[PDB]
Amino acid sequence: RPEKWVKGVCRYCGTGCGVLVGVKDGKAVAIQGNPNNHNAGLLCLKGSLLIPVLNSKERVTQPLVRRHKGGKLEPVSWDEALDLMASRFRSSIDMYGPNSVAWYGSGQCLTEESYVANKIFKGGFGTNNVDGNPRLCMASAVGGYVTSFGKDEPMGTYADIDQATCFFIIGSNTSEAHPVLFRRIARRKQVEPGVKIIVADPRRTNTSRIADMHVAFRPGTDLAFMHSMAWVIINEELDNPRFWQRYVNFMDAEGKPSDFEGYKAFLENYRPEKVAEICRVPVEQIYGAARAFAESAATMSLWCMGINQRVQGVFANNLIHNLHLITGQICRPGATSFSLTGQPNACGGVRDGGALSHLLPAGRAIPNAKHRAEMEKLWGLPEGRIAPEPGYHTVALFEALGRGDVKCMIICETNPAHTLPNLNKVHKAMSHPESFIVCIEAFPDAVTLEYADLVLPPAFWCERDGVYGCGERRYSLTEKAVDPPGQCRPTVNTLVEFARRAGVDPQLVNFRNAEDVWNEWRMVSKGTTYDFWGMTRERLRKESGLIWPCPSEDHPGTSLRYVRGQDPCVPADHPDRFFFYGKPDGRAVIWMRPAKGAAEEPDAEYPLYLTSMRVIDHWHTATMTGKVPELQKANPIAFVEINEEDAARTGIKHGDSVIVETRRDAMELPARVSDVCRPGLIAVPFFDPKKLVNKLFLDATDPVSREPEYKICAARVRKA
Ligand SMILES: Nc1nc2c(c(=O)[nH]1)N[C@H]1C(S)=C(S)[C@@H](COP(=O)(O)OP(=O)(O)OC[C@H]3O[C@@H](n4cnc5c(=O)[nH]c(N)nc54)[C@H](O)[C@@H]3O)O[C@H]1N2
Ligand SMILES: Nc1nc2c(c(=O)[nH]1)N[C@H]1C(S)=C(S)[C@@H](COP(=O)(O)OP(=O)(O)OC[C@H]3O[C@@H](n4cnc5c(=O)[nH]c(N)nc54)[C@H](O)[C@@H]3O)O[C@H]1N2
Ligand code: SF4
Ligand SMILES: [Mo]
Repeated sequence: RPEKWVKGVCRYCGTGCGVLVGVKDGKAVAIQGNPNNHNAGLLCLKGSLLIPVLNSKERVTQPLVRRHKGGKLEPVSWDEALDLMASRFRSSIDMYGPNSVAWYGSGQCLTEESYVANKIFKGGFGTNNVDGNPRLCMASAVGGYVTSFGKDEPMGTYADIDQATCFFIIGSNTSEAHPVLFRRIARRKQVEPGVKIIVADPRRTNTSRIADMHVAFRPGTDLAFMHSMAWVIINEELDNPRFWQRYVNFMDAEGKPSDFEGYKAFLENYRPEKVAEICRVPVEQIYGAARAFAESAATMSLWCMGINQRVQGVFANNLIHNLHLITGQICRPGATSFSLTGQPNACGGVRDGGALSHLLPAGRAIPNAKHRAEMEKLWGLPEGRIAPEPGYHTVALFEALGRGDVKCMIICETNPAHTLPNLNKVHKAMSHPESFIVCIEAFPDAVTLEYADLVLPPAFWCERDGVYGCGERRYSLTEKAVDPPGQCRPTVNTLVEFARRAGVDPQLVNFRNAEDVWNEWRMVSKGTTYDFWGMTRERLRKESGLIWPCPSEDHPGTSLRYVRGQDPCVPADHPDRFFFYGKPDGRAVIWMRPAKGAAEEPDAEYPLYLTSMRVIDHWHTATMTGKVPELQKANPIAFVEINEEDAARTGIKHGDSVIVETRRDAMELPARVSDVCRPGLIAVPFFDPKKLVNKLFLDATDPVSREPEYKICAARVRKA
């Protein structure tokens, strides 16, 4: 049994379960749920089996160098490693200017690592080449929220699940991707059997088995589906005029102001009978979906990659918001429009802290001259040091690296050789013989390390302290539970030593530890609509998370954003009960987004939709969950899901080896034949480093958020 229990957060999903880590003689021996965090002491199996990961010996414990392109990683000292790193970076800026260097990070870094990296790069080096994996994930949700509400992140919280009466769950396999969360939704329907659940997803997954209605639409036709719901809502007088006349503005197909009648006329392009043919669904599912959504006392939408990993991701996020805006199912307990975040710290670390190429900390933006002044002042910089132009977004970043525009790059806590789309093209880029790539990486089996020129050994997870901000705006702290192995070091300290050594002004990285950097970041937030000044380390050790806005030490935090008398940002004497203060007139915005499709659509030559998905037993590239023997008893290897009736008609039997082929590559997989995939669709997981499916996917990006469309491309299938 454990001697003591150290409070933290699950290293996995954006559910952000609180965790308590039992240790004895400086060794983690047991894990349980934080009874006081939102998850109430529960953890899925992945969480429950984190100790063998934490305890694994197959770990990167010394710095390593690759002397030459295509050589072996050999041991180097931290001292030699650091000097190398700083000299290359500095020399590169010296020769070619700061846009020759870049940071590529992740919503798995602690908020403090991403904050310090973001600062070193944007303020130290003078480049906005800071990006990271949430570009590939949540950037559509950010676009959707900013264009609809004028501020990022949901206005609701997980606690809204306990109070919803209808759940519209689209582009989300909640059961496999947010298991504790899916249980809270399951529990809700079980408490109140009257609750309706609508699961919209081209696949039929476990998630749908608690659903009253499963809408298995044709990939890429969900926009049309959601306009059509709106048509049914307005047509049957189920909308909420008192809400929308006061709190909403309308924008037409061209983004010019419009009105309710324009909305009405625009929708006439999206009648149920027409849209049912397009979506390939019975028409009664549209009426069904729209009525459930609108007649329910409280409606909550939840969505994830099926909506965001899409050239039309921003628009699809807008369409989900339109449903809530036209009904006023929002700013109310149980009624809210709630984007699910995948990673544990995409929200806290990358979106809120602004660690993307076009962003600045705490809701500020690169193009915005006043915002840069705000930051030069806060970071004590000279005037005009923050570059006025966005850096490379992710796909354009690795394209930059391929042309040699970006010469030096740090990849931190991500596996881009495994997880970027269009891998053959990326791999060529990562092989630029004149590039210098530094991987900060814990597990030696990450495929990306095959490209590293230098590899640094980080402290993993609760081998050091730091903050995670999950999908519901909870900031939760993880304390230090064990010493890291070998020569592993907290990345926070690594970054500082890196910046001092590369000539960055040391006023800029004046941090001994994560506590220091958290205190400055509290300051940078103060008086913005993200203010978490009230979240001192003292409170975060005592509490199992606080939810922002949280502007002072006696503030409990905020459940409902935009609501008078619940969100400190809304003036007590604001004339009305709601205030979408992210728009200049306090009104949220319904957008008339034309419904299109995928960037690569099926045709005679490639007749099938290919999609890619999450599996419950493996987390992403499986460098962690793959260390846990019991997590292989279901899914050891990649497979392709094929539809029963597509299989019948083309002679494919279950278990059979087939080639899946797209324009970009071809690859053999055992076929798992069923009704999971609707007809015309095939699906693949991406956990297998021996089957790198991103070789198959195209690269095409939403033009506004620059998210890739991993969810749809055109494939064909053939018996091997
Ligand atoms: N076990 C496990 N859990 C995880 C993760 C993990 O790796 N493993 N990773 C975390 C992260 S970072 C993320 S981003 C989340 C992802 O969580 P999810 O987005 O919930 O999981 P996905 O399987 O990527 O996609 C969800 C569904 O979107 C569907 N979809 C495909 N095409 C379309 C379409 O045209 N429209 C719509 N509406 N839907 C479509 C797919 O069929 C898929 O079933 O999971 C998080 N949690
Ligand atoms: N085809 C397809 N591809 C996708 C998606 C999809 O739906 N389809 N989903 C996308 C989405 S939403 C996401 S979030 C991305 C995720 O893609 P990635 O972030 O590339 O996947 P992970 O396996 O989480 O990589 C995390 C890495 O961090 C390393 N690591 C763990 N702990 C530490 C630490 O303390 N320090 C350091 N330095 N490293 C550490 C792990 O060993 C691992 O190599 O994948 C994207 N890729
Ligand atoms: S649902 Fe996510 S945060 Fe909760 S224990 Fe499971 S993997 Fe971890
Ligand atoms: Mo993600």
